[PDB]
Amino acid sequence: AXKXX
Amino acid sequence: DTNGFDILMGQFAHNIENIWGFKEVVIAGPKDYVKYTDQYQTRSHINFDDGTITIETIAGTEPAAHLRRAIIKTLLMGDDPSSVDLYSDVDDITISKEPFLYGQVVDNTGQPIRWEGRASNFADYLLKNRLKSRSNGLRIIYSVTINMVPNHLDKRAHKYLGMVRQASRKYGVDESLILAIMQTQSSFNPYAVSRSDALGLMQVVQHTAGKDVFRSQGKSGTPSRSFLFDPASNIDTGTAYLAMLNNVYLGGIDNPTSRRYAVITAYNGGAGSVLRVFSNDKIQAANIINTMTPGDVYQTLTTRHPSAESRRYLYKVNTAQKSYRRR
Ligand SMILES: *C(=O)[C@@H](C)O[C@@H]1[C@@H](NC(C)=O)[C@@H]2OC[C@@H](O2)[C@H]1O[C@@H]1O[C@H](CO)[C@@H](O)[C@H](O)[C@H]1NC(C)=O
Repeated sequence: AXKXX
Repeated sequence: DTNGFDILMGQFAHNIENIWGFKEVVIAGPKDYVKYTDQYQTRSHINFDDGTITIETIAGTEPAAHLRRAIIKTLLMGDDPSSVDLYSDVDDITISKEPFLYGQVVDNTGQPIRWEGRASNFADYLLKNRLKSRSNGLRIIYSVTINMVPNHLDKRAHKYLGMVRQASRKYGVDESLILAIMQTQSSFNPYAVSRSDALGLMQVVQHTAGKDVFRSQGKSGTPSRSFLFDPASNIDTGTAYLAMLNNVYLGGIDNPTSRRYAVITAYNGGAGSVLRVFSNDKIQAANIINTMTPGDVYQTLTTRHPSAESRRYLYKVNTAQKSYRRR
């Protein structure tokens, strides 16, 4: 649960 | 290149911050489709757990028209995880005769939406009758919210049942386990991406699990991003890792139900982290698990695994697997 880096 | 992706991701988050504010940065996640358009002024958010679609704009001029296009475009967007960049503001060409959301949302009439006219009329209703406002502290954000049908999750899981069925025959992994994992990992979201690089419906990390499955299947290297955003491939790869974790990594656990608990936790946190809960010596760890009851193994993992995620994971998959088990 919401990126990426 | 991963470094290129990490850079763009950094750039993407910053571009949202500048326009929306740090406290308004919403990014796509395993269970959340988020797409920015209009030079980041407009965003579309599908929350798959809660069954809601939220479309927002912070454009100072003609807010309603911005929402209108984002509403229509989201409702009719095609099922194409491979093509769309949820970390760009570029407006992908996505319209489809069979929209991804088709049957998962109904309009003001209670009708499913697969064409621009109904979508457009439904967008007017929402703008005229469900339009909300709130502030940044600096600017007004305008939004409409759409609730998905009550069984939106069953409908999504329906797309993949055949793929699960096959994967289950192919590897000897229960259909109910596979479903419980994809439902818990992604809520059947084909666009799923995590902060820790998990990709797709079953949320596969390329360099760990994806690599290991490729070894058993007699391949060298790594599953590609595009391979894992193909649902049948993703579901086949994820199911193989469950078979691999059971057979090879956690193979020294004798009680099959204990081993199932260990495999569910391991899928998420790695097989080593699961064994290390019991001992730093992988054999001695399995031997310790073998002197316990399955309920105790379950209880140990759900309360003493290092990671709060992996701990919560075991509980959530186990509960879910019950619901899929009958049939
Ligand atoms: C959000 O719903 C979930 C799916 O994502 C989890 C989550 N962790 C949390 C909330 O604590 C966070 O968001 C992306 C990742 O971290 C993700 O967990 C990762 O799930 C996969 C399973 O395919 C693991 O293999 C990853 O290693 C795991 N990340 C970890 C434990 O480093």
